[PDB]
Amino acid sequence: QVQLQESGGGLVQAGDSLTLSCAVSGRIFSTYTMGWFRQAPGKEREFVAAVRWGAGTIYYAGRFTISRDSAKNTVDLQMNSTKPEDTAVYYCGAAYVSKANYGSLWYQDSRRYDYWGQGTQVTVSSAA
Amino acid sequence: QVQLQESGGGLVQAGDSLTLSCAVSGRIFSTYTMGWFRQAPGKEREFVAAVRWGAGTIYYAGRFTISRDSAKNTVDLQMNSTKPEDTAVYYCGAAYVSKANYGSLWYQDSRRYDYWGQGTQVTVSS
Amino acid sequence: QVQLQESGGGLVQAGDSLTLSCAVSGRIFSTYTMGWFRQAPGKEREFVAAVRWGAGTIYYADRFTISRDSAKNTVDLQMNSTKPEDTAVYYCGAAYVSKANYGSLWYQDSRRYDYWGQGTQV
Amino acid sequence: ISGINASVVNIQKEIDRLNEVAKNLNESLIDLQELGKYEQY
Amino acid sequence: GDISGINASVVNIQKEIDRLNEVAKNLNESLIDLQELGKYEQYIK
Amino acid sequence: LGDISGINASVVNIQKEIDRLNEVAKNLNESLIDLQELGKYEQY
Ligand SMILES: [Cl-]
Repeated sequence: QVQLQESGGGLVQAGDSLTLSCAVSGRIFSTYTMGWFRQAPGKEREFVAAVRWGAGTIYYAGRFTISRDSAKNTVDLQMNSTKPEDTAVYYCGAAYVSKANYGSLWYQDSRRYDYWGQGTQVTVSSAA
Repeated sequence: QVQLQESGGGLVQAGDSLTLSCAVSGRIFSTYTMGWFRQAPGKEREFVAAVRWGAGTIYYAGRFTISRDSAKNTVDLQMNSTKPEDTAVYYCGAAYVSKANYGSLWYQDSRRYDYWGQGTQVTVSS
Repeated sequence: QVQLQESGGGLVQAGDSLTLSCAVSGRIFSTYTMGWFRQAPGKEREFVAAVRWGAGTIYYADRFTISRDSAKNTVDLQMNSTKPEDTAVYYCGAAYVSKANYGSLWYQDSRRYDYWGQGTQV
Repeated sequence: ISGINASVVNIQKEIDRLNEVAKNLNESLIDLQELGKYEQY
Repeated sequence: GDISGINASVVNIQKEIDRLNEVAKNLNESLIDLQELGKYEQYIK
Repeated sequence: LGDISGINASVVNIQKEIDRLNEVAKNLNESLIDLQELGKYEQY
């Protein structure tokens, strides 16, 4: 049983960086995988990155860096050089064991996750 | 686990129908499969029918109808137009997750089930 | 879920026999495998023998006798004809289910065990 | 030639067998994954 | 005597084996996490 | 000549790969079965 809490979203000037954070509460085990997804206007939920909680193995879909702090029980998504395409609602999810039995790319499929945060809006402004 | 309580057996005249019932108690999960088996004198335990608790998928060995009521938490075996060869002890069993790793017909193998009702005699006469 | 306590070690002159014992506490299940390992100073944990708790199947490294008492919940290692190379700390370990998915000889690999006693020196 | 053709047919039968095993293992594995969400530690 | 259809069937069979190797690795990965999680579960008989 | 000897060698190799996968399948099932046996005693 885990609960997820996103934070760090909001307005950001294009070209600037932004860091999202997901606070994991409850019983985390080494088998957990945390994934960041984004939902942009008119598109489907897009996989961004994932990290295996125990070993720290990382998977990407360039401009984004995922990391987890197992002391503080957080997963962070650093967005570098934000672009207007980055405006979206970002979601943190957790799969409590590997679902690779569904395929090697299982962690890119939101249906394979078991717990979800509430989502945080990121809006990239291109104003001068 | 789950507990199974059979009822509804007994003596029945051939051609009449009889309904066996298995009342399921405890922690039932969608992964359960419930099966009806029977044991007549001089034969071995025979698979009759099974139903997946969550999805409701049904498997047969068409005079017998299996069904499960997830409101009342029961599994029923309706025996229509009984014949004397249907005389046997009938058993309700439950498998707590799919044992398909033993083969695609695993649900016919009474060793694959984890919990059992006590069994009730059905006697089809004259 | 189980705790392991070794006993029966100490000093022995070569050629003498010795019996080690491992007291299992907690909830043991038939899926368990109990193994005896030994670690001499500065070297790595070496497999000696294992037994499957339910069926009682026994495995040896390819002089030692392993057995388990499921009444008293112990696993015993009888060491016959002691030799100087047998000097080590001996460890009782438990794997709570089969790790055969790692290979058919998985029970020889101490990394596949889940619970460990503190060891008894021979 | 015909010993090789027969070996190919037999091998494909062995492959079919292993595909069914994999499907069955997965089905059983999925139920343990589903149940594991309700587990006490 | 297909002469060369045998080379092709062997090539195809090896592709099926490649697939089964991938499936087997993936099943093992999932099985390993259930084993790791199972060490902390309460089992009472 | 060299054609047949090439095909036999591929068949021999394929059968060795199948043998290993049979062992893998058997070993995966042995581990899965132990998890099934214990899981009925788990508290939910
Ligand atoms: Cl390892």
